[PDB]
Amino acid sequence: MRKEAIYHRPADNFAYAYDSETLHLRLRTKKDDIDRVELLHGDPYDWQNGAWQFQMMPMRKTGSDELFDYWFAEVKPPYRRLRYGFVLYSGEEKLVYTEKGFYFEVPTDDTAYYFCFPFLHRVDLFEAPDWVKDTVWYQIFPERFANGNPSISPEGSRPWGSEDPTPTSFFGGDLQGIIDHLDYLVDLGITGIYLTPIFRSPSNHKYDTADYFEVDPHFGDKETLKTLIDRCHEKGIRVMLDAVFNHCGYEFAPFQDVWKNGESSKYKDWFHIHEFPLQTEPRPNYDTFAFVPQMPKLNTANPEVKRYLLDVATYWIREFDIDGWRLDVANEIDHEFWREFRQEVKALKPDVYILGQIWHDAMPWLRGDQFDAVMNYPFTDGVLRFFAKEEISARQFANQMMHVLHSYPNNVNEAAFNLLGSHDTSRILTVCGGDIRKVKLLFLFQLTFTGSPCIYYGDEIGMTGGNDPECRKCMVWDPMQQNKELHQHVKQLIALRKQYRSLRRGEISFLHADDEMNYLIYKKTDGDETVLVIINRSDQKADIPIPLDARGTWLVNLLTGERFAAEAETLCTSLPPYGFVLYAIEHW
Amino acid sequence: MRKEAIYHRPADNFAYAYDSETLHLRLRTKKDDIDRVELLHGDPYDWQNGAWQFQMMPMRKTGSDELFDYWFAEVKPPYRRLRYGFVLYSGEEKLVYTEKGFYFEVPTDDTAYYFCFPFLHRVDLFEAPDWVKDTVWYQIFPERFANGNPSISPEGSRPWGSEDPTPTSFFGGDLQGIIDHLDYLVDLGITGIYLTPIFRSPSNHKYDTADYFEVDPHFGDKETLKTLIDRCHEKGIRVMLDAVFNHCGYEFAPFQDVWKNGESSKYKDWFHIHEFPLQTEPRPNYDTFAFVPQMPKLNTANPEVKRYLLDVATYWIREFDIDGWRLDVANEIDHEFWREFRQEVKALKPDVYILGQIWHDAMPWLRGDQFDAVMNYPFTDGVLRFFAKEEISARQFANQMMHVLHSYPNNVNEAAFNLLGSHDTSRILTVCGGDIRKVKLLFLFQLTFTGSPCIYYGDEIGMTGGNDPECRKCMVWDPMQQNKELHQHVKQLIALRKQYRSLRRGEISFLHADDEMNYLIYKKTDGDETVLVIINRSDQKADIPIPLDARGTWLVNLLTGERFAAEAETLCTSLPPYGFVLYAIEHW
Ligand SMILES: OC[C@H]1O[C@H](O[C@H]2[C@H](O)[C@@H](O)[C@@H](OC[C@H]3O[C@H](O)[C@H](O)[C@@H](O)[C@@H]3O)O[C@@H]2CO)[C@H](O)[C@@H](O)[C@@H]1O
Ligand SMILES: OC[C@H]1O[C@H](O[C@H]2[C@H](O)[C@@H](O)[C@@H](OC[C@H]3O[C@H](O)[C@H](O)[C@@H](O)[C@@H]3O)O[C@@H]2CO)[C@H](O)[C@@H](O)[C@@H]1O
Repeated sequence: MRKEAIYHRPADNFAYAYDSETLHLRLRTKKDDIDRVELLHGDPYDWQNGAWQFQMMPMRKTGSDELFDYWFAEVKPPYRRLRYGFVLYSGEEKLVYTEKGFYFEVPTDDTAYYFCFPFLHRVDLFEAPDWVKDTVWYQIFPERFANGNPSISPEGSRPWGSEDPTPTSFFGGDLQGIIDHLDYLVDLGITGIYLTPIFRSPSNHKYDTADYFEVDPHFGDKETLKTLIDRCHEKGIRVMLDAVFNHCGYEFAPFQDVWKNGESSKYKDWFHIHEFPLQTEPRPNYDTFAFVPQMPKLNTANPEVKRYLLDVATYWIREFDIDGWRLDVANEIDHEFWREFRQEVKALKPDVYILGQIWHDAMPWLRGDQFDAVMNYPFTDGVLRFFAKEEISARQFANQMMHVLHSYPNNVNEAAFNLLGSHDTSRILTVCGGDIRKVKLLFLFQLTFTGSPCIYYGDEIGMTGGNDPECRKCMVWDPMQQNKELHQHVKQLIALRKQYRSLRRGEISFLHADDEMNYLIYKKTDGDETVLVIINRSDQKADIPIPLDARGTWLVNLLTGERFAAEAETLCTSLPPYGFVLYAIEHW
Repeated sequence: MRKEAIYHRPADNFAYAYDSETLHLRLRTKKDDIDRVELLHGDPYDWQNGAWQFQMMPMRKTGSDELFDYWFAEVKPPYRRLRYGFVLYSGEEKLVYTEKGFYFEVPTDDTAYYFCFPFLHRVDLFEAPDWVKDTVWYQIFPERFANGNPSISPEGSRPWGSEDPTPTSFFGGDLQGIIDHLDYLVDLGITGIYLTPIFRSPSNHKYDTADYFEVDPHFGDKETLKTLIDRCHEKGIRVMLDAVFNHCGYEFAPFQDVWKNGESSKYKDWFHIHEFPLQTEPRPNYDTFAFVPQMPKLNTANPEVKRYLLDVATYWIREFDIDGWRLDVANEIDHEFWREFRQEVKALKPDVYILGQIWHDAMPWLRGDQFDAVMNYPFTDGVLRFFAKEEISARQFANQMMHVLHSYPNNVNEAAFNLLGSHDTSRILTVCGGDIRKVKLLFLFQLTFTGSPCIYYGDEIGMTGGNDPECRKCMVWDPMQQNKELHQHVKQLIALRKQYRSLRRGEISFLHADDEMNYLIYKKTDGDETVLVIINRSDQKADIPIPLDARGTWLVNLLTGERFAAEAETLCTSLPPYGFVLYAIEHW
């Protein structure tokens, strides 16, 4: 029992309101250092004789990362007010952790010793559109999906798929192409399309916005967008658009004016300009995305720039009915803006998925007053290092997955954007060194993990390539090229996910196999149903023992449909190289 | 090194923008475990020759508590963007602490391992009024200060000072009384007056409001309030009113109504009612302050309530130019509401001090989007447990002191409302058990601590009594009965506080004393100023040595005036029981 490692603080991941009456509490201890923990809790004003009235509830260890045990307790305070503490036991030896420090005995003559959650407010409750939890995304890079209309393909467009993607090449893909391949997506199981920037911009990626109210001429038109979205909506698909608000393009109307007028520009305060007139040599004299001259940072602090951006935001929702906004480099925009952004957006269309792009611990942006989710990169890094690269062991993977999960609140975790790759990364199959068997595992872990999974175009058919622009080759539409074992694999898994809530929203726990270096075993539970997953992460066959109690326990193979039961001597599966299996557990 | 004890989370007290180009980073470690710490930092996009240009800035240990060491670092990102990690040294052993975990050597092929502080936006910077940081408040209980206008006292009042008050007694205290005695305060040094509730309320404490827009008649009228405030302004004193928004009183018009027309009431949504019709037996079927039927909880999520309390907030400010609101039981009101509260208030009178009564860690209400400051109860707890009750040791008081301070951002601690007692706690003299010496040590530690200190009426003249109602006696105006020793003592200190910047805005640290059981040596510094204080929390004469490097060292007794130099053998200090001394330190 080492106090040095004990920790809890009343906010974010450690203390939060799950729903209106239930609030969850976490505690963190040294790995294996504690046996059991009990939450001390009671209404702040419940008193009898100079004694505070409390109840004791045991906490359950929900996971462990490299060097910490995480404990969980969910209490529905009688009057929505609560004061709590923790009683730690190490082989019957006890300790008392509170806001005022530790003690051998439980203080009861005042409540200032204890941590406090003053009151459960419905309006503060974190809440992300429920649908996203059941959705399964497919990110599209319009320029390279499908050229469904050549008349508007920019001059120079290379023959589709012909050569390798360069920073300045074009192939003529357009929104019409997407409308032209929607069934394909509807067949895969996709239920949401996330598109990358489409508003008019010089480049092929469109991350350097030219006009936030115009559909890039080469992609199509308002008329064309609407039909895309409506066609998607009738097919049961939601549409997410990308919003590059951190900065604009060199060609942004206002920026041009500041450049050709400088100090006297009607828009000098629209940017982060230090010296006049603007320069670029050696480096820019005005803040930019990184050090890119064509991407001058917008000043979201100016009431105008702010009004404008808020207009753009509501415009598209109000005029096209998109179901969400993906906002890149969002972590670089001030919280004050994001606070409004939500207010306005949510005022218009309540269940709009506001996904901010953040490449690090995003807790400050996931409290309920801003984004609904972020890009779960820790998930990405993890899954790849284990399944694809094979650089970390299974205990390590379980460690990092638990580490990222206990880092946020449960409801925030339920709406996490889980992707294995993107337009800014290498192609998952290329990371797998070309091993399809591995990619199969990624999708497997992806599609059984709680949250909102996203699939990068072509990763389901086996596309390959390095990192940007290499990961942006044209979609592959010829069957003789698109690895079908994967298609059916993905398609198959997407089906299971829709079928099993535990997969979509349940809790995850890792069972210790007799080799935490190549075999990974875990299960998903939403309290009602339970699915079990066993993976053989190695290039050899293996006989794996399923660690389950057999009393009234039945397992169902979700891939073959087969069924059977665990006896007074349960069994052990055995998969081939990179093999796997899913079992629905029944407790009769 | 103890990895499990090392900790850092990019937010709240650990990472925060101090100003518009300077941000603070803080790290936690097991006390004495780490030799040195260095902050590894650099701009997220400054790469050259394929290597991330990052620098190594050494960190400073600003204190420790029971179990930890706290390290500090001040950094100005060249482009207001920053990626960082921490490097720890213990002998030859090296650890690199990052968002992605511990490493035994600086990873450099990426910036993702590192903790991140995206951008420095002025709109996200924390800012409490500055005037507050040089103020010294005096808390008054209008009912017990002075019966300036005996024509409006309530029927039944007792001759001023007749006997010990009761929860229902009245001594006809009024606002005129305050005005009449302003000179007494102007003489003491008071530069800020905080008043408890003054709006219409059947009680003698007025915490159960009847009408937020009416000044209790027995206290005075709108007109009388102006003059008190206008007169206060010319004597250079700020005025702060106490607003009770968490709950109303049984006599509050809207509630009375619900109490007549149940579920049909046009106001049933201004409260937290569980079943209709309302009931108080066996217990109230509606949420109240604690379990007090007379105090119905307002539902600040309701749009009408919300708009109402906001108008009340800006009404008095707007028409009476008050200098700040002390918001009662603020931790039980939703965050969203406080966010409007600040928006509204600040747009009206930016320098309005927004103080919230939160009896526990309040990090969540102090991010700059809600409260400017809260009652620093931890302060009071430590201060009394050591100087008054003599329960904890000096070392303990020290840790407790650092523990709190390090749980908040330097700029937040800069505006803390540091009080020793209220109309809710007993009397400081009564807690010292009569010893005027101990109490005298309290004013000392209070008036040498950073923040905004406050003095309970009478404390400065030796008034006594137990916990509510006993602590709310009638202000002793008889010179034959008030304790003039303390008065001057207090008048003496507030003066030094005024002239010694380092005393109100400086950093604090505890010079390890020999008898780490009864002596306390600490100094205050703001970068230039440097005051040192030595206290003999003992009932015996003590010879206490001064731990200071004496190469160009000049001490200045801020009490006698005497000046002297420090020699190789650090000068020792002789002090009587419970004696004390403050020196000004000059390095030449
Ligand atoms: O300017 C050159 C590149 O611009 C565009 O890159 C986009 C990127 O595609 C988009 O996802 C986003 O990325 C945000 C992150 O960028 C880096 O990875 C930082 O480390 C991280 O802190 C950011 O959050 O924004 C950029 C800029 O618009 C083009 O897509 C890319 O092809 C160009 O090479
Ligand atoms: O009739 C009930 C009481 O009402 C008033 O009490 C005030 C109190 O003076 C004011 O500071 C504030 O206190 C809130 C705190 O109350 C307790 O101390 C809890 O331990 C703490 O957690 C709360 O934050 O609000 C109450 C209610 O108005 C009268 O002053 C008091 O005499 C009455 O008993």
